[PDB]
Amino acid sequence: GLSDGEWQQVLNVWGKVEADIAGHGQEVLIRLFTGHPETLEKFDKFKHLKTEAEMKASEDLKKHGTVVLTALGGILKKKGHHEAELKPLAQSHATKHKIPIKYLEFISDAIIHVLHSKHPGDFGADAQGAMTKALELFRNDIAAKYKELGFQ
Ligand code: HEM
Repeated sequence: GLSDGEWQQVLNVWGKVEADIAGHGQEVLIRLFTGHPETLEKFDKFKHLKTEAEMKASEDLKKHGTVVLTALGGILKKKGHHEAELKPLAQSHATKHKIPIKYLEFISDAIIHVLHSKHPGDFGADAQGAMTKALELFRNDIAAKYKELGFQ
């Protein structure tokens, strides 16, 4: 649950992402894969990437970063009223991709890391607080759907 002022902060931060969605999406995925290499194994189309240089050179990885962040942005713009948008993603991630909730924690922290890395000094303490709460709400509503499905 976020206040109006917190949502305003989230959507202000998101304007930074929308100015370069592919570059942000690329770096989020690279941070996830390099920090948590077990996550790479869930992607049949990226498991061939052995080095970060290959990850950086991959145009398909940048494309997928755009898909991921476009979906997240659509959810965030709903300010918590995201049941219709979140349900298919919870279902596909539990039943088809088999993504444990832990990996959604990993990517949430990776988003925070990338924002500080690309906007040092321009991602303030209030903005970090509000973005963190928004990603927690996203993860928590996914977790509720995971429990319904019995997925661990
Ligand atoms: C911010 C969180 C995330 C968002 C919004 C997101 C969004 C999406 C979207 C929109 C798709 C394509 C449609 C679909 O299959 O439902 C996708 C595919 C996928 N997601 Fe996620 N995702 C997230 C986190 C993750 C994480 C943490 C993992 C794994 C560590 C992951 C693994 C996958 C895989 C395996 C695919 C299929 C890729 C394919 O072969 O083309 N997702 N995701």
